[PDB]
Amino acid sequence: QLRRKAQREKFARRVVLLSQEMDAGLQAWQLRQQEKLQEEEGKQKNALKSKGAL
Amino acid sequence: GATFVPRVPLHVAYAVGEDDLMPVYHGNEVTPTEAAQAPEVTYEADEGSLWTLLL
Amino acid sequence: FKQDKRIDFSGDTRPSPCYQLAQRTFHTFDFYKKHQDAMTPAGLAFFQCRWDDS
Amino acid sequence: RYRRRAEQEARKPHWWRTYREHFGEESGPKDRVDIGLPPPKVSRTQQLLERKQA
Repeated sequence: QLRRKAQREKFARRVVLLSQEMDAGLQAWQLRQQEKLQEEEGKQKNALKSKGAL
Repeated sequence: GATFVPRVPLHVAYAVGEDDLMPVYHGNEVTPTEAAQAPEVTYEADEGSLWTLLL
Repeated sequence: FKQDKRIDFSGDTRPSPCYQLAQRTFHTFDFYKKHQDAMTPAGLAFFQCRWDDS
Repeated sequence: RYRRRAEQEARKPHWWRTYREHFGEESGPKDRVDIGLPPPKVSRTQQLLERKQA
């Protein structure tokens, strides 16, 4: 019983670890994308006005 | 980021002597000796004009 | 640069003898941001210079 | 003739790894922010005729 309680606990610990790291991975990617889409508009914010006109 | 097309002719010149004029062309090499004095400038506009020049 | 109405800017004004180097610190970018609407870039002439006795 | 046609080909944007790609074409395509003094207005037929005559 004792050693089985020990190793079942090891298994659980690791399921939690993996699941958590996967969610953290996906969060990180989404974050990175939103930041990118935001840099695209930062480009518009910084740009100088074109005085060329027809 | 930006490109301006140089519409107006700009003549910058340093006087190296009484008779001697050193031209500043875009890209030319000039010595600090000739730049020890203030330059003279030539470009043409009538008077309604308002200008700002920078070095 | 061409300007439309006569412009006076006190932030840009420098002391008359003005020998100090930190007093002259510049970004064409910020300068042109300040005066942008009234200022249109016109002529360009540049020269290349290296160390000499003087 | 071969030389000419060759360079003509070397300038087009091929779909495989090319010299231009790895060697830093200074960003390649750039969408210019043009702050100009507006392009001088001219009628072309006048120019063409005066030039033909000259």
